[PDB]
Amino acid sequence: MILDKKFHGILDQGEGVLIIFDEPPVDKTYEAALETIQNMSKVVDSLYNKAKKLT
Amino acid sequence: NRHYYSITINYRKNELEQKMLLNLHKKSWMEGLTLQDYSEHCKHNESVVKEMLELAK
Amino acid sequence: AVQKVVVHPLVLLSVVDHFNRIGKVGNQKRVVGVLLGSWQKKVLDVSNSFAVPFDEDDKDDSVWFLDHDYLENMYGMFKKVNARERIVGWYHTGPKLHKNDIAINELMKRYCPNSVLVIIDVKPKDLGLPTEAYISVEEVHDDGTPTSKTFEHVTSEIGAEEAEEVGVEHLLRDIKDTTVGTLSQRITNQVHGLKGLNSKLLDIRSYLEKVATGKLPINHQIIYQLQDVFNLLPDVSLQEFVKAFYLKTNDQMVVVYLASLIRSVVALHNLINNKIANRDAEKKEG
Repeated sequence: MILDKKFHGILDQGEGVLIIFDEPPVDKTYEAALETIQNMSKVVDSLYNKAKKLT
Repeated sequence: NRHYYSITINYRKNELEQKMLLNLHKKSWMEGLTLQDYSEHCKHNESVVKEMLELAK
Repeated sequence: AVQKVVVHPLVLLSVVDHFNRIGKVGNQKRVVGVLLGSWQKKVLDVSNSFAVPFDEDDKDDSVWFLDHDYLENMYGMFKKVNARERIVGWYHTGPKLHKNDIAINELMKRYCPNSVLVIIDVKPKDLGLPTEAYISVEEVHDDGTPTSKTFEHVTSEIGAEEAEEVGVEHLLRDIKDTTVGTLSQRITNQVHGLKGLNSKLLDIRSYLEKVATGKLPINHQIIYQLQDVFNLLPDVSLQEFVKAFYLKTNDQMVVVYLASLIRSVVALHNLINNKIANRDAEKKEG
């Protein structure tokens, strides 16, 4: 069920320590990464345009 | 314009009115102790502004 | 009763008029005027007011001069032209609070309802808020001192309704609005330190002096709560706030990424045009 990720938790064998944690800022890193990836295409295409207009 | 006309208009200001009204207006755009509502937004940067930053993105 | 009040610049500009029509007297003592507003609503609102002659004595401080007839006439005509505003209280331009002010306010305490007292300065050298709203009420004293009129500080704000903002903005053409950005924010972030500096320096000195060197038991008891507030922050080691600093610095990193990326986007058109326009202009030059 943890592998199914229906909830937040992790098991243990020897120690038997149960740890529960969550990560609220989900929408931040996603949109940030999307912005980076999208802008990469812009910069690369710009490099293509400059390489075309120069050499 | 027939049998009718107008006259120019100018103002006058001294140092007293200038300083008083300027200070009063600046204070009107400011706070009482001025340290009050600053730290509020400073601590609201992690709550309010964040959503506005998300929308901005 | 009243949590906060609204004071319009018009009355203080009427005080500017009081400093206007003086005409070089050589007396220029405190002048008591009559403030008008709406006591109907919970929040107090000041529209306009008038002026009444007020004189005192050099030696004897118990001397105060008012006028009932002039007050009833002015308020009568003002009520005749405008029924949306009535009497509330009075105000003085004196920087210091005289003992006779309780007797001066006692009149309007009898004839009129409870009056609010406003203290301002004759010379606008004060950087802080010039207007302090003081409500007049009778509070039970803890020390057991006889019941007397006590002035309690009430928070206030300086604002205008509709046209007054336009009038002020037009007459000034100097001051700037909020204008979110670099300079508007950094100006505050600079001068605010001085705003606290001059005030605190003007306060804690006279405080330190009058505490040890002085008398007339003004009930220092509240100042133990003052010092208590000063002790509410026992030099936190920030060890618990480390994660908060991490989150804040993370947000700072977000600002870094956003800035760099956006500026990188803006650089496109510039670093295109700077080439394609120049080479075409140069090749088509001759």
